[PDB]
Order: sequence, then C-alpha cells, then structure tokens
Amino acid sequence: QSALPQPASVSGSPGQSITISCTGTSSDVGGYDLVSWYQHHPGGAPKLIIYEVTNRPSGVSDRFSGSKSGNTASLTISGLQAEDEADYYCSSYASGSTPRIFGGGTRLTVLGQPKAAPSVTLFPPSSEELQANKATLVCLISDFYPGAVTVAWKADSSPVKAGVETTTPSKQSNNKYAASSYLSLTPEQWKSHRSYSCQVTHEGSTVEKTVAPTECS
Amino acid sequence: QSALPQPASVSGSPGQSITISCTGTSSDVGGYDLVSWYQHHPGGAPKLIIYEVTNRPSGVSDRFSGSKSGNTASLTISGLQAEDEADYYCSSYASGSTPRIFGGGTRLTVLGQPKAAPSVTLFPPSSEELQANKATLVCLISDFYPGAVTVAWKADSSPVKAGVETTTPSKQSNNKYAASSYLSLTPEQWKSHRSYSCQVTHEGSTVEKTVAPTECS
Repeated sequence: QSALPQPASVSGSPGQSITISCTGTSSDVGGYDLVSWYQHHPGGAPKLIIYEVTNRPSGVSDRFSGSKSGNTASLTISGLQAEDEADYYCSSYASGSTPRIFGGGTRLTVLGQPKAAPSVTLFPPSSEELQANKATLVCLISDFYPGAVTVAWKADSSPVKAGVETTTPSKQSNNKYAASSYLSLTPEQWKSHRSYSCQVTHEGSTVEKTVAPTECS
Repeated sequence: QSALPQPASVSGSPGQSITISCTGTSSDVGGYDLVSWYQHHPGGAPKLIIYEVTNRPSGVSDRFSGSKSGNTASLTISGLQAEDEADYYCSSYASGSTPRIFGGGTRLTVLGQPKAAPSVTLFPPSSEELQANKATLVCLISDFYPGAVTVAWKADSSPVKAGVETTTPSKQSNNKYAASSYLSLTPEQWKSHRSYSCQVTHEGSTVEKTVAPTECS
C-alpha cells in the first residue's frame, strides 16, 4: 500500500506544457502496462482520464496524455488552462498482495503570480514551558507560492520525525500560503543537543532556521 | 461519464457497524463483477480495500466488507473504531469509452471520541523576528477534542483584538486537533507592556497562559 511517489505540487503558467511523474518499481508501473491517471477535486468523484498507460477516454481533452518509461510514468498536460487545476493521481496494477497501488497525488496549480519562496520563523521552548517539564518548538512558514512545502526537523544534524505535527498549507489574504509545524519533546532532549532546526523545502530550494539551548540567568 | 451516488457523509459510534451504498446501474455495477472500494485521507494516497466486489487484499482488516445487490454496491464496516475515520469511494468497470467510474465518496466520522482539554503553549517573539523589527506572539493550541475553540488576548490585563490572526483547527497524527493564534505587534509594544496573555476557551472550560519581555536567549 506504500504510495507511489508523486510530486505534491506542480505549477505552470497558461499555455505552458506540464509533466507529472509517478514512480514505481518492476513489480508495478515498470513491469506492466496498467497505469491509470485520475483527475480529482477535493470532495468529488475521481475522473479516470488515462487508462492502460496511454489510452484517453472520449470526452477527455487531447491536451492530456500519458506515457511510461522505465519504472516511472507521466501525465503531460499542454496548453494549461485555469480549469485544469485539480489533484491528479496515478495508479498501477501490482503483482503483490494488493492488485493496485496509487500515487500520493499531485496538486496542479496554474501560476497566477510569480513563484514566492517561504519565510521561516523558528520559536524555541519558553522557559515557562520548560519550567513546567515541557518543551516545544514552533516553526512558522508564510508567504509562499505555489502552496506546497516539505518540512523536516533536525536534532543537531539528525532528522527527527516522531513528535512532529505539520499543518497543510492554507491560502491567506494575499493569495500566498501559510503553514506551521511544531516539534514536541522533553526539556532534557532540548538541552541535550547543540541545536534543533526547521528545514523547509519549496520548489527544490531549501530554507533552514536554527535555534539552540542557551543557559541564561 | 456516469457517476455513482454515495451518501456525502455517514457517522456511527465506536463498536457500531455502518454501511455505505454505491448506487449504480446495469451498465456499470450490475453489468460486471468489478466493483472496488478505497480508503482515503485528504492529501494522501488512496488505499484499495475491496476489489472484484467481494475480494479483499490481505493486510486489510476483515471488518471491512464489500457486497452487491442488483445494481447497488455496499461497503460494510463492522465494529467501528476511531482509526476508521476516512473518506470511502467505490468504483466499477463500465460500458462506454471510460473503463471505470467512481462514486463521489463518503466521509466517515466516528462519534463518541473522548473529550480532551487543549494544552496551550505561549511563545514570546522570535529573536530573529524582533531583530528584524517585527514581533509575533504565538499561542499554540494542541491536543483538544472536539476541534472547536475560541481565543482571546489580553495586554497587561486589557483585551486586544487588533493584530490577531487565528487559524482553523486541523487534526494531527493522533485523532486530536491543533490550532494557533498569532498576535502581531511592534517590538516597542512588546517591551512597553508587561504581561500579554492568551486565553483559550474549549468546551466551556477556559485555560490561560502568559508571557513578558524576557532577558536572555
């Protein structure tokens, strides 16, 4: 059931041609010609737009097309239109105990303004919280576009996932996106390291902020 | 192509069973033995749980069950658990250009979950932030249920409404909610006053936390 990786976000400006990849193995995408693509709007019926790797149902724009190469499959959309914004999913027959596996889905955005890198602000544990036998880190992520980032926390140099909660991006006044994440942990774990960091990747570019336990008065 | 009506949503209490119908026709559900069901959390990869009407991938709990009655298909979930909350979709092979069609999905909610009190963690402005002439107090609200709550700020005991931004609650890893409220203010503002507070009211009960101009960090 392990999701075939798909980029969370893909963007382009009107008239541009875009590509969405679906990565699999030789036990599915790569070993069979049974890949399907679906167009979907949150809280709506998925719509099959490509079956058996390259076949398109009558009624589906010819601007959409499916391809496969090696263990990766792709859905290419040329002449991007505002209406084309949706979530696209891929799926493939699989030889395992699960007949068909799906991709994590890709949210397609049609650029309505230039790409904007995220602003990150990291807040360390407040003494009051520590002096309550509790520790928590907060990482604020605002003003980015398209609305999708990947967040990873680091205990000095090692990534930490347990104890991490990250919200999905929501559109803000200015049309850009905001999101937040926090790392829960013990005061001991906090003082235990040289630092903790919040890494936010956006469109292949990473922004990292750091904090460190500092003994005061 | 043709759709498959499913109830928009359904609910039940722990230990109860539920049924989700997939009203089709002799051209789809009743025309073949190829009905599938999927579990899905918004933003993630759909998981196949029933296929060929009654078959089930091993690894999927036997509490989930698929059946057919003429042109309508059903998903029956025995002894509901909190963990079963998700969106469920059906699909079926179909005559016509489109090989498979899907229902609009049903959102399953599990009632009776235990009420939980939110833990409020109040953060003083970020050093990097204050250093950039900006100041933001962060009131992190986590681990509460149901996901409804109201916030209120105070400056040296007086209500403050300007510069307040409060996000809408979202579920976390556990089946509990998390939300935040932000208070914007200038650094001079942060120093001038002495005690800013964040009052969170969850289900009648009201918890509050406070902060003030630190000294070292």
